[PDB]
Amino acid sequence: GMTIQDYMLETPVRMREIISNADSLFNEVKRTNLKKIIITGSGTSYHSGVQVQPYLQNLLDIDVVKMYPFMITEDTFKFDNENTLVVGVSQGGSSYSTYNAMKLAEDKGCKIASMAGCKNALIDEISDYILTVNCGEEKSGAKTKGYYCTKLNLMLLGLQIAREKGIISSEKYNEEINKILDAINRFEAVYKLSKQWIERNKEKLVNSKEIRIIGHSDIYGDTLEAALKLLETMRIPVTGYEFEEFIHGIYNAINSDSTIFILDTGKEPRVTKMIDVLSGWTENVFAIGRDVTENDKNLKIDITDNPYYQTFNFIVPIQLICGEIPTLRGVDPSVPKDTRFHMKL
Amino acid sequence: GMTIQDYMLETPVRMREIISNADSLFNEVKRTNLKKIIITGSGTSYHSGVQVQPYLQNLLDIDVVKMYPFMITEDTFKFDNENTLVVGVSQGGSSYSTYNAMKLAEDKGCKIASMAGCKNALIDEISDYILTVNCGEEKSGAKTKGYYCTKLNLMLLGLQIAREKGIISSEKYNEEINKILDAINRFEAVYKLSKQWIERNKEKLVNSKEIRIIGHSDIYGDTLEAALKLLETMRIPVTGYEFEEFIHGIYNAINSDSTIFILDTGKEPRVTKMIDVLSGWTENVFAIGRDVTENDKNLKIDITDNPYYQTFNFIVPIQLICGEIPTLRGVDPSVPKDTRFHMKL
Amino acid sequence: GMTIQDYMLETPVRMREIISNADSLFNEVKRTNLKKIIITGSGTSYHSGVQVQPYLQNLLDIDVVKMYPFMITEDTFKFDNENTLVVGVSQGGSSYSTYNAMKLAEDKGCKIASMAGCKNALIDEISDYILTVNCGEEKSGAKTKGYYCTKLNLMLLGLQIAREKGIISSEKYNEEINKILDAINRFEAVYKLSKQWIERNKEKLVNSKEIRIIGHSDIYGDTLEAALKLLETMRIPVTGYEFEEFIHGIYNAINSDSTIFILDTGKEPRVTKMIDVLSGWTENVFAIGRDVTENDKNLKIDITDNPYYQTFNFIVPIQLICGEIPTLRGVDPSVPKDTRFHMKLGSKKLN
Amino acid sequence: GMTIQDYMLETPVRMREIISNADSLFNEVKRTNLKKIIITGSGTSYHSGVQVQPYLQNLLDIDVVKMYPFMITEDTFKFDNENTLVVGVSQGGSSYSTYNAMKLAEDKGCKIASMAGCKNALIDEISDYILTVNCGEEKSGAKTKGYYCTKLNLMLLGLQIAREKGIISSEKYNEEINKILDAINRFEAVYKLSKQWIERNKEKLVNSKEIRIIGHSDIYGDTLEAALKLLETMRIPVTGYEFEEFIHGIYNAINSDSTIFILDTGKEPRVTKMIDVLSGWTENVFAIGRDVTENDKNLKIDITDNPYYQTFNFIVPIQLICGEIPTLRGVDPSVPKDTRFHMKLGSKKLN
Repeated sequence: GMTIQDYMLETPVRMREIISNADSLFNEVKRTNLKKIIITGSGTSYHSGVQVQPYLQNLLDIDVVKMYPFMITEDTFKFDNENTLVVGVSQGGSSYSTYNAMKLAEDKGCKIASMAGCKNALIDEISDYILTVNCGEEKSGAKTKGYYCTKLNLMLLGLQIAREKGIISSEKYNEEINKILDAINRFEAVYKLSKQWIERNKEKLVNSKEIRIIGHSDIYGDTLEAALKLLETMRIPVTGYEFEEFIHGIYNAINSDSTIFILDTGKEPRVTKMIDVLSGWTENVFAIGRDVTENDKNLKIDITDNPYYQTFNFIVPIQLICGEIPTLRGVDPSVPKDTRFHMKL
Repeated sequence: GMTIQDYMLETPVRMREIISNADSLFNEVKRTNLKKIIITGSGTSYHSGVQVQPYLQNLLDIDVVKMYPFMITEDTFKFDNENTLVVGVSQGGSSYSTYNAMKLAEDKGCKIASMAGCKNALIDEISDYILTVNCGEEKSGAKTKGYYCTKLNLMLLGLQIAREKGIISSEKYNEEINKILDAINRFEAVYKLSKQWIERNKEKLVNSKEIRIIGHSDIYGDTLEAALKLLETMRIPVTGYEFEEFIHGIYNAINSDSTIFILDTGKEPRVTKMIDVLSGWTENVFAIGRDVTENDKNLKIDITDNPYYQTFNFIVPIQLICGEIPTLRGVDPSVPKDTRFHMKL
Repeated sequence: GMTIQDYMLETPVRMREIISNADSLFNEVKRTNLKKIIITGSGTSYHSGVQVQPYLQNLLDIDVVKMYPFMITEDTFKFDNENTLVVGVSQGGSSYSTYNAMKLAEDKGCKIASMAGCKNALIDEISDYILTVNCGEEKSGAKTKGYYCTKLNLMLLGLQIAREKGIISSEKYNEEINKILDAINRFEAVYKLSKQWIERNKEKLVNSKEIRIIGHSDIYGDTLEAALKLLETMRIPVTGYEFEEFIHGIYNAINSDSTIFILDTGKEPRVTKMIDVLSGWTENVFAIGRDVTENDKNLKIDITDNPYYQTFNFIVPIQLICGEIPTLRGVDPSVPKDTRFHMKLGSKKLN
Repeated sequence: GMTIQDYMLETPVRMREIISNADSLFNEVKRTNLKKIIITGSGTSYHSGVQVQPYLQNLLDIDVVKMYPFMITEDTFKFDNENTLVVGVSQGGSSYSTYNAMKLAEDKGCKIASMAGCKNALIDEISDYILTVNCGEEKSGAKTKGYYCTKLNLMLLGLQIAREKGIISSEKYNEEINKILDAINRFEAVYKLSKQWIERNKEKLVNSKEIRIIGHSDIYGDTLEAALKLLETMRIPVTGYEFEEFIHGIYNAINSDSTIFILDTGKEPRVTKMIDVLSGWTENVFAIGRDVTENDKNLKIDITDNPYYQTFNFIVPIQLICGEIPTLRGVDPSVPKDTRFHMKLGSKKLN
């Protein structure tokens, strides 16, 4: 069967085709009168909204919010709703959580868009703008390709609107696309170095008992996604945290059996002190970034320095762990623990 | 020294005095011209905003949002900011994360309020409205009292504004205060039943290896807080989840060593099926609520049925676990792992 | 069968209830016109007045004085006493001494208030304001809970008057309630440390022959109360003294069989020298406080710096001694020596 | 020293590169005026045309035909051929047969395009459009990568023309690229399952005496290519047949020493009966497809239902046999029998 690795390796070409299809895909939605955007989805789809919302709030002149579908209630839609676009994100396209939140928004007068990873998605039937993430089929439970492609599609929605409404010129739009292409171009080199790093640290990774990931606020969504994917495939406790929030009590639970991944974006001068203190408690601290100290446990990757587009390179190493290490712990990472779990609920 | 239990047991009288002081405390802030409220704080303070924001969005006619301090950037303050009230929440009153977010809001023209648990808090120096949570000193790392008192203070801010602006009449304000008092009045009975339940399940609780808490969206903030406090005191992996989000992949990591607390608010008809499926994988599933099946592992507590004010009773059992069980696992739950951790960072 | 320890442990719950009921209980009395307050009662009731009078004198704008009932006479009321409130304090509510003093006060035109620990108290009969101390029943001859709840009740009276009359703002009232709550919340922690200290010093305490307690003026009433409760339960000579007064001759009677408890509030720089001099005469010196030296005999407890609210914690250790040590000396400390002593003497004439 | 397997495994990366470079590569040719397309080449190049011609005929509005170079003559161009594009296909880029056919076409006024697997190909010399198949060098006599990348290149030509001329929308172009990408992404998974199937059937495969492949018409070009590559590497008789044509007399030559590979696309309801009849004559029947019966001899691979894009997966197993089994039969399958065969015969006259 197709593997997580297969899907990661085709991600660059899918992203380039998505960029090429953007003028056609967003030609209608860019022309709407918008005063607010709400991005909503469950699990990995929620993470794409968490990750890209800061970029969009920086780019656009309207409020851009992300919300779990459970947070969407009638109280979310008290004000003007005619100029609110609700973007429902679901790669499989049939999550009832997301469908239900979109249906409530529709009943309240909102404009509705869908971002599913297939044509004829369930969520498309209640959508005004079918903004398909054209990443192709991904028949693995641990989606990787789809995550990257969905974040990209959300950014292109922003750029397309920004250019149409005059926020950015045609040239600035092109400059940003070029920066995105620069990030995509680094994917395979990051993948290769990650594979080598995983091999060097194979024994400790295979013995992982519980994992925590510490990231910068600029990659908070990716930090949550890395955690969820490790949880689903390693099948042990895994949680993602922003650096400052980790300082607020999480250190209390660290012991010699703890594994910690530090996603170092270079914006936090206390990272070295954190690595030291944690290394005093566990031997399983691994740092990932452009300027980490080179030693066996660390992965030095030349990630684009743009704080937004680094999202297209940073968690590749963690996603490769999900594809490689579970197979050494008696698990096929693309098949869930219980295929009938959803049917049972 | 003072214990978590000591602080929980005085929570009712502190809440009643807070209610009594509200007309005086909120007399100035209720008179401001407000178009938006942002509640921000770290860790437990963030959880009070997560928990109460739905109540406030239901009550008021303006947008009410909660945000981690790391999410607050210059892009948060693009629009009109003169009518935006930023409420910085910090029980100790000196968290730099929260102070920094408030300072950025102040520099951008926002109205600033503080909700600290002491007079002369660091955050009060940059505040226009010092809205002290008058809960008294709490010299434990695992705050309980302060959490309840802060959520209460946030609700009273809402009621005080609502009444002044004509959203609710004087009588409706009184009706809501009465409902809050009804919730406070149930605290000791919930505490007593919780203590008995903990004693009955002592062996399994003491042997906890990793815990997950599953809650309803109406108690999502409390679900996160229960998780953080167990983490800090039990010193093992602990994560809180909303029910629907748990269905999106978290079940994959459940095994025979997993402990699961289900906070059953009675609004989810699939809870019984969830308990069954999980019970098939682990013997450590404990359900808490008004109508749970009575058996040794479950705690049936007559929580107020109001979906907002249930916040004053629901997690008492979990907070009592934090006070009692760590002492059987070689830990003083009021003292952190490393008293010098913050000084080291 | 409730013990002294049971009643001590109940005290924080009752105190919090009293605080929550204060707006109701004091709603009428706070509205009266007052130019003087006299607090009067016998024994432990007297001590509650001794202890809280300073707080009240500091808080209010009218003279607040405390007096033994035998001191109350027609000469106490020579000029206009229409604005004088006599607060009679009696936990059982039927002390004739106290009843008689109140009765004379009202004859001279004073307003009368009662603070009994039961409903339908004899003293309520002649009272304009029934300011019941709602601490519940206390079937112990050695009252503890009732002492704390009566001191609290007196403080609340002050606070309620102060707010009504404008001496303090509503927020200042709230702040003071919260400080009192901060003292009440330390009670259990102090009790636990007290129990460990007693166990560590068990032998010397069981062997007690005669005791003296030396306190700071801020806790003079509590010093007198601690001494009376030890006397009643240990059944040996026990006397309490303020620090300065002890210097005025009491040292002459100290010998190697003397036991001394020093309640060190941290405001007296001569305490170290006092301890050193006395420790040269007796091995039975026990210091209690926030910053006491490391010695098995000393009890380090972290009590508020507030000179008034420390009253809710300081003597907990001594009351615990009253509950625990007499049981090792052939006494049930909750039962007096002679249950018919008052009957044998007879009562004084009820006016 | 790159093997057939190395070149097969490189194929998805090269195909994705070609797809991303399509807008650049086909930008000029898509703009020409075309009324007919003739695709011509020898051997594997011929097969690429046989395989993709149906797709192209379905996609475009002009006749698309494929022809062996020997079939191209002056009679091929009797009327106005200004709008006829001859696409010469040659991976090495120097087949005289192909070069000569292109040369005559242009003499009659046709537009000329080349599809060589190297830069500066002999055939590029007379080409108006150098539509290089950018698959990289393939130093194997048994080409695999180049076959897949040439078929893709031909499909892209079609898609690029179709979009430019308005037959398909921009989104429809994008959708078709994504379907092709969906086939390309299954290549590795199919390779892995193929390798296991070969290992399981190793003995029968090593003992192969003569082989016939039976395919559906949708994969007729791939059936012919599979047969030629087995012939070149296994060095025994090998012939490929469409299903219906096999029924027209080929069954007469089947005996117990015959090996038969059935490429089952799921569109032929008689396949089960075919397998049953043939399995009665030989134990060497191997069926390959999405819904094949459970037998060690069968290879179940989940290939798209799309009759055109399945071409990127179906013959992977057969090419893998070409790389692996000849090594167990004394042959390096990447080196021909006689490296100087073409030299010994000589070339035909280059026009």
